[PDB]
Amino acid sequence: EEKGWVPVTKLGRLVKAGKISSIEEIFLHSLPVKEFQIIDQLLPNLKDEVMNIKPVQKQTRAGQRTRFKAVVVVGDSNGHVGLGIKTAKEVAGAIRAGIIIAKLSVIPIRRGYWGTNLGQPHSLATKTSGKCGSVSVRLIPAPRGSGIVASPAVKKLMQLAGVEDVYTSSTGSTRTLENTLKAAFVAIGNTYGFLTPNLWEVQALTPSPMDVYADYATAS
Amino acid sequence: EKDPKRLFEGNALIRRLVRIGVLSEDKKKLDYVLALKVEDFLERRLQTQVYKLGLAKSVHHAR
Amino acid sequence: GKGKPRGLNSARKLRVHRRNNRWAETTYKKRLLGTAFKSSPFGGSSHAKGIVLEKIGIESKQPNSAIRKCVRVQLIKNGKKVTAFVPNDGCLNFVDENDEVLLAGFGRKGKAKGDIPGVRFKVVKVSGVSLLALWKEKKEKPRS
Amino acid sequence: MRAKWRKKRTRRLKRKRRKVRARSK
Amino acid sequence: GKVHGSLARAGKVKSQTPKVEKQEKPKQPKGRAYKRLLYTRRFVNVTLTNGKRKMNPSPS
Amino acid sequence: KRELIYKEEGQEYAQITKMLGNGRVEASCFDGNKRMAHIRGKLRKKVWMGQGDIILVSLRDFQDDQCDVVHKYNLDEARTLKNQGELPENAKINE
RNA sequence: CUCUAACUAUAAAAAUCUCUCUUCUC
RNA sequence: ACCCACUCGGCACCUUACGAGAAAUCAAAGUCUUUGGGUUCUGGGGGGAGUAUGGUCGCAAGGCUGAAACUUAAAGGAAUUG
RNA sequence: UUCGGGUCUUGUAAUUGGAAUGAGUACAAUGUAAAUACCUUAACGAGGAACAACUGGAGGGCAAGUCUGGUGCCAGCAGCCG
Ligand SMILES: [Mg+2]
Ligand SMILES: [Mg+2]
Ligand SMILES: [Mg+2]
Ligand SMILES: [Mg+2]
Ligand SMILES: [Mg+2]
Ligand SMILES: [Mg+2]
Ligand SMILES: [Mg+2]
Ligand SMILES: [Mg+2]
Ligand SMILES: [Mg+2]
Ligand SMILES: [Mg+2]
Ligand SMILES: [Mg+2]
Repeated sequence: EEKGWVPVTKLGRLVKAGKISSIEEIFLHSLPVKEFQIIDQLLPNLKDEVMNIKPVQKQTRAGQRTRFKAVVVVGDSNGHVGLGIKTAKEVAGAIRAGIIIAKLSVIPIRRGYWGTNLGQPHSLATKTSGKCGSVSVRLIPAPRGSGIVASPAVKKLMQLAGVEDVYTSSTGSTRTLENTLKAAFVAIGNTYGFLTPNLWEVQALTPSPMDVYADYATAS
Repeated sequence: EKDPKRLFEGNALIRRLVRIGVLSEDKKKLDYVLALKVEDFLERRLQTQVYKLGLAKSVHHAR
Repeated sequence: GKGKPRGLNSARKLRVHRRNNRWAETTYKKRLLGTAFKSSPFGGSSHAKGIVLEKIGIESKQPNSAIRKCVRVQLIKNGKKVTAFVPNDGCLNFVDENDEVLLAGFGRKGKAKGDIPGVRFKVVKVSGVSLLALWKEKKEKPRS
Repeated sequence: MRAKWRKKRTRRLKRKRRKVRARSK
Repeated sequence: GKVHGSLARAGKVKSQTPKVEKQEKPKQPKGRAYKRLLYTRRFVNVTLTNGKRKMNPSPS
Repeated sequence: KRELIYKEEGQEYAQITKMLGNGRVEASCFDGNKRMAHIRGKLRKKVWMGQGDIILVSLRDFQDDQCDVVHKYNLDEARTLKNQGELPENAKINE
């Protein structure tokens, strides 16, 4: 675990300099991420749960050659989710690369209220859907304490989200796991991508961090 | 809110739950009574309350 | 779009649309045609007793290879003749042709199961006593 | 099989049975 | 040779199995005691934390 | 050279009358019968058969008419058998 | 920032095909 | 009669997804889980079979209407690699 | 330095003892039209506490064995794949 990490991708340089307080200043400005050490540094306690190691095959002139596709979901149960599907000949290498991919694609979500807002919102803020292949997933907010009503895979996704309660409904052939997980992840990520009526005010568009701190990037 | 059926049946529910004491005396709001985490109702079993009062010494004994 | 009748005063056409579309799924059609009684030697019955004629051994299907010990039987409640499988390995010797046998369903709602073709019926009780009891030697056939 | 010829066989059977019925009456 | 006996014996392997007799079998506790004992076995007398629970492990 | 298989009071030697499809065969059995036999597994596509051969066939003790092939003789063992007299010799088969 | 041209020409015959299909987490 | 520019209507075409689907692809096969413009008609796994019979029209071939008993764990779509 | 304290905690012997009571008995009464049955309750009434928990399953769906012995596409199992 040699934390050398020469910083490519100027943002990461800033992350090394400690000039980014949180990934908020990333997500607020839609800053792309390429190095997983950044998401390692900002969110300190990612937990991963590999969902499936699907064997995948191809036909050459001499027999069948096989890889494995790992579908691993990452999160911290505090409003940060990510999904990584990645394939490799070795299972361990596949799962490590999937961890990297999922860590890169971390997505923040909008935990809302079923009604009569109280401390620490429990459910989502809006019914939200997603689609992958024919897997069409739907998430409807839940009264507090109703728990996560979902399929095993979606249930693990929601627990990694930190949402303690949400109703789900999926149509299509959810027998496949990669499509179901991707669609549910897209749906949970669309929560912010939906104008919630408690947000009339148009903000003054605070300067981007890598703009105000472009000096410290690209160490000559 | 303030619906007389709501105000009466929900208040009776709170009264029963605080008479049994599964719900705390601060969370009497008809909203906290929606999440109980089934362990709480187990905690008010006779054997559990005996052991917390003593007399039990490895609950199965009390059982 | 969605080319089904949709006016506020279109109850009849849509209801009869359903009334005609329901004739496609098999369970509903079987239920109302009454074919569970004319066909299906079990007259809507979960169980029925019959008298054995002989002990035929039915050949398995293609990928499997075995010769499963079944038994023919003529039922009493309607008189029709049918085969029935004998589970629980040590029980063909328990058949004793010309003895009453209580047949039940065979796990596939009147359809042949797995690798045993031409038969859809289990065997649970023979000579009053249970095949499961006979196979594990908890009770014996009185041998009337 | 090619459904054209299966239908042709079926119609041949129809013709034979209709001729039999006509001879019966 | 190819077959020791005549095929289709209708319950063959039953007759040729070697019979064995139940040993003394100390009475396992049943009911509440069974649940207590199993819980003690699994989670407070924890045996393998090396990843898999792998309980009832094959002796090897 | 394998030793020929004898009959053990429950199987008998038969002459293939004709060849039937789907693993069936008609066997003139040397007991005064024209029985019907099946291709026992472990032999289906591992040992081929045909019209005009000699096969050991095991009879089903509960169902008489049907029986199953067990072992066939390769133009040497069956002639030996007819030499001892395990089989009636009135059935003459020579190419 | 002015542009609308070049071309070739073969069909002989050829049907059929047995087992045995199964194993990825650290 | 052409050239230009504009417009109305039809057979169509090209680029593209920002929408759609399973995908081939579609500028409609979009405006669909953010499910609702009006409407008729079709289908519920595949064989049996568009077959049996009953009608019904026809000189005739046959057309329309149209199942079951039973059997089966697949048939099928699209693209991918050999 | 051979050790070896067992320095920190777990179980393994499945041996040994101090307490408790029900299921069955059963004086009596209560219960009941009469009654048993229930609630009490005298005296009994547990060591292997023989006062003995069966029913299904252990490749996948699906918690749980790639331990042992036997059969060797036979016996069979298998709701589907096998
Ligand atoms: Mg056979
Ligand atoms: Mg159909
Ligand atoms: Mg057809
Ligand atoms: Mg007609
Ligand atoms: Mg195709
Ligand atoms: Mg007992
Ligand atoms: Mg058992
Ligand atoms: Mg077993
Ligand atoms: Mg398991
Ligand atoms: Mg073994
Ligand atoms: Mg079993």
